[PDB]
Amino acid sequence: TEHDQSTDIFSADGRVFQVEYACKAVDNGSTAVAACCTDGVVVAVEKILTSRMLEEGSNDRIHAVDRQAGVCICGMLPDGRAVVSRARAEAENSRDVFATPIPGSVLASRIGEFMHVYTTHYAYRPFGCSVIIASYADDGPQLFVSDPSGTVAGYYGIALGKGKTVAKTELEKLNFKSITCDEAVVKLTKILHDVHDKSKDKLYELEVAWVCNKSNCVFQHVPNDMI
Amino acid sequence: MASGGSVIGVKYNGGVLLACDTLLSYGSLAKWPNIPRMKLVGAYTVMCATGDYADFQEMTTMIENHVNRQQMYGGGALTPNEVFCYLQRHVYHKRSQFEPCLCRFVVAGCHGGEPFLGGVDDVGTRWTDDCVAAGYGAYVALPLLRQALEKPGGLTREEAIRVIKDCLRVLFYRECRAINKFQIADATSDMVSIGEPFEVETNWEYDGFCFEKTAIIR
Repeated sequence: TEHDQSTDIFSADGRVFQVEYACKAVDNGSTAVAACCTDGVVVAVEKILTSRMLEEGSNDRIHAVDRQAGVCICGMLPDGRAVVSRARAEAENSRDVFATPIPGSVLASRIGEFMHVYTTHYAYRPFGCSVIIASYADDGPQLFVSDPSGTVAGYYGIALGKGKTVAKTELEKLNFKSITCDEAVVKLTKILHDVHDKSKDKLYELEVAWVCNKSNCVFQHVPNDMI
Repeated sequence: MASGGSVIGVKYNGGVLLACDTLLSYGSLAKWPNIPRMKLVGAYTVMCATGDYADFQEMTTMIENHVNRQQMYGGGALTPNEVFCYLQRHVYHKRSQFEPCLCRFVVAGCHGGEPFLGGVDDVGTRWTDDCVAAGYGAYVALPLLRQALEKPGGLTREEAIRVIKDCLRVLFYRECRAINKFQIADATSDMVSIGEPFEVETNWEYDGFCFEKTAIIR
């Protein structure tokens, strides 16, 4: 059992255990849900509060990466943050070098590539976050997840973290051809309030952002009067 | 080597005006008569320059990007004074590498009901003041704006427009590489707005300009 100490090593079954373990961080972190709608994308996360004396806006999991794109970090927050800075450099690169807002599929590709590389060198470790990518550039509304392996997949709706198996069951009852950004903000908030465990995490708040036709395709936290 | 001519600016009670023409030249050729030379930078600020248009494009791009990125990543909206400071540092740096920005900038804006106006030249010299100019503006316009501002208590918006237009008219008369087509930006109430192009009325019909009096040989 020396085969699980570096991520530069296959196990005998063809697994990379350092990457499995990092995925376990994510699966024990807080629950986030997202929905790709007709007019945009909505993300909602649940912040577990470590203290009643935090200012509001502390330990934000949702960050803007470009005028039209944002990420929600699920898993370890500072790991997630290093991923946010790369995502911004990519987004900036695309405007600087190619004169275009980055497409959502391309930004997700580049984030994956980035997370993948810390899965191959003895000297580094995998990231301990998944990153939800929400975009609305010339390719329309897109929602991608990258994970610690560097796998990237597009979604209509999704849920990560500890609540994720129930949240997934409720996200299945939505209708993704009709639903708008306004309806989703309501429904996703209801799902985070129901999968919340009250025994274990007494202090929480919800964070919620969006990029829609309302917001003039700008990624932004939703105005706090809509929960 | 598309190049812009004169820029001028003046402060009045409540804000500041910046003006230029819409022409890029190449040497003596008037190559593009319909270029908007003024650039909005952030929420409060507007810039223009005399000189090499490529060097202006590059420098305003770099600046607009710092300003927009800083705002989007949680560091607030840079003010005219801050934008101006950052500009002058980059102009200076490039001069110090012997790769200068061959432009002369005029920057204007309005934040906290306080209007800004300042200049930066291509070796990094900077100054603020009630009237700034670049190009033949500095020789032709400033004597008029400065005379105008001598009045005590300052200028109303309308008196600032009148004197801006008289300067425009003299540039059009005495600056070779110019055209009768101008825009004015107005910083006021914490925001800038750029007007549609306009033309000034000129005079060509004096008796001393007639054919017989200007004839070299009678």
